[PDB]
Amino acid sequence: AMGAAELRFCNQTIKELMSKKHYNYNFPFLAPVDTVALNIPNYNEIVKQPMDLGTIQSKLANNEYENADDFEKDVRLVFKNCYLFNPEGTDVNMMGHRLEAVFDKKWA
Repeated sequence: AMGAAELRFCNQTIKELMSKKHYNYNFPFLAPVDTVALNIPNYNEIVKQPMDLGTIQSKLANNEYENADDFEKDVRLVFKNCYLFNPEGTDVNMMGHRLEAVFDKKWA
């Protein structure tokens, strides 16, 4: 697993993305996609791997990431999956870009 200092930073980062400070645009990403509610039955077979912020937090807590780059890859996957299913200009697409910008600022 990643070193202690990077683990702390990644924990802070995922908590930031999930924070109530961003409640108006992180809600689509906190938990697994509701494929029934969204009428996207083949979602899991289309995306490379499904992912959500809560699962990233749980994977981090179980020491699943070898380094912080691997943590970043899962964050990017959340947003890649967003844009694959939500066209540019739509509400959820824009929320994804806004939350990804929060990540980019923290990660820079």
